[PDB]
Amino acid sequence: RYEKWEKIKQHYQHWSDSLSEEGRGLLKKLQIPIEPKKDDIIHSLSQEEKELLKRIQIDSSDFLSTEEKEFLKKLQIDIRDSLSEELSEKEKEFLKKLKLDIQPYDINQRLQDTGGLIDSPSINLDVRKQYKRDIQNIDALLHQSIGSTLYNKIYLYENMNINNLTATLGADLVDSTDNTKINRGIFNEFKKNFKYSISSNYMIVDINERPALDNERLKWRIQLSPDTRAGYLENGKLILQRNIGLEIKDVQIIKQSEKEYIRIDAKVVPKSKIDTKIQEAQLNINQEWNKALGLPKYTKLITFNVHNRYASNIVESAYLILNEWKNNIQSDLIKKVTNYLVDGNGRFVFTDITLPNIAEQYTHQDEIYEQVHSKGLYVPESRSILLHGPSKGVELRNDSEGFIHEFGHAVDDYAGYLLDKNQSDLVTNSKKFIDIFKEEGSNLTSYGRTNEAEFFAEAFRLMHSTDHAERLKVQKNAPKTFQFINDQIKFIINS
Ligand SMILES: Cc1cc(S(=O)(=O)N(Cc2ccccc2)[C@H](C)C(=O)NO)ccc1F
Ligand SMILES: [Cl-]
Ligand SMILES: [Zn+2]
Repeated sequence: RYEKWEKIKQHYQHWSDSLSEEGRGLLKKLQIPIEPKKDDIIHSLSQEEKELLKRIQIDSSDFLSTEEKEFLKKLQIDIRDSLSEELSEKEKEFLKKLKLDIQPYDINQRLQDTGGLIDSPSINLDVRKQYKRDIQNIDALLHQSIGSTLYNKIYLYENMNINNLTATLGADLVDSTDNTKINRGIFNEFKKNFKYSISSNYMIVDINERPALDNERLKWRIQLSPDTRAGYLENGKLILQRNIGLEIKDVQIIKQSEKEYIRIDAKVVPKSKIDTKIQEAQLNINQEWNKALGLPKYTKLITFNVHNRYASNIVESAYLILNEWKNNIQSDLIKKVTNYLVDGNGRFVFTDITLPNIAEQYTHQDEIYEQVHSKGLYVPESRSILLHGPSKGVELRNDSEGFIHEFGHAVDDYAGYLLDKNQSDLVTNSKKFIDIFKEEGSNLTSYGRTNEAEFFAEAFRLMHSTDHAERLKVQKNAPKTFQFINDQIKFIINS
């Protein structure tokens, strides 16, 4: 277990000795991201914003993560008024702005979120530039390769949560009848299209395998290439250069300490090699689907924006998502709306970076607090559908159903466009549907209650569910909405 630390240490001996105090501080920052301090955030708030925050039901919000909710709730307690022991519209906007300022400074998370596209205007300019400087300086530190003397004499190990690659499959990976076992069925789906993988940040790996901690059932075993650059962090730990490619050599179920884990064997290869495979796939899926949809042969509609560790599945699931899409929506509705999207250079974007870092969003969303990360998104200004692979939509079974919901937004767009082409608007912004929403808006899904646009898209998704039960359910519980959507569909195919 410890017999190989010494020769890695000696290999990087000069490198470790020549490390500046600033270099060391940088590596330390990379390993331990800087959390926000409660008192710092509290003191920065005005007296009215303090009074507002302490009245807000934080757990009610839908855009705040678990982590962000807990931190804010702790602020509420520390803020002390007279009642202290010895969501609205105003409150939503406040929380959306405050969210941006309670994020820890996390270099590896910034790289993963952006997929290396660190110029993406998804964070405040000042911290965005600081990330850039740090990342550049880290790249400069990681200059010594593992070399021909050691690349095939060691394995590098990493434990990983399944939710990092796929939170959808991750919800069922563990056997529900026995948590020491892996669900063999869910295992097969995870492994099926896992052929390659990309690291856009700095992998922190060990020379000897280490016990998995909470919620880690994936145990990576990695061989580097001679050219792979790295740094020694002592204690048998390495930090690897960013932007490296990984070919998946084997995925197997293994037993350790009477618990079942998933072994992932991977070989480091040039990232350019993997990116070539992705481009050929984008070239292929576009040629295939232009023919199916009857689009011009030169149309670029489908785009792969992938940069992270489950890369091959993002590509392959695009074929599956679109097939289900074509199978559950009538062909003539699909042709009309897709052509409208294409007419505005709209895209179907499949990605494993967070959606605020997708150009088809942030180009038309300067306000960072108005930017959105989710499983799926539709942006009318760019007429694009965005689908985020790794995440898991709350109250949403799979990616295909998410996509259909997003296509509902597109249907919403085109229908409203047909009513008035130069003064274009959403059909859900018309008084007629607003009235329908005010009456039936609470009769479908919980999220459907949010606004007219989401109610429409939810009603649309459910109307095209493979479950013949759910369709009837929408007709019964939201008859006016059901009728309205069918009316728009008729309006579209006759246009
Ligand atoms: C139910 C459902 C959700 C999403 S989603 O990606 O998860 N989503 C809504 C949301 C996000 C966060 C917290 C709660 C809800 C986004 C915002 C959505 O409406 N897409 O157009 C996409 C598609 C879909 F059908
Ligand atoms: Cl093994
Ligand atoms: Zn939506």
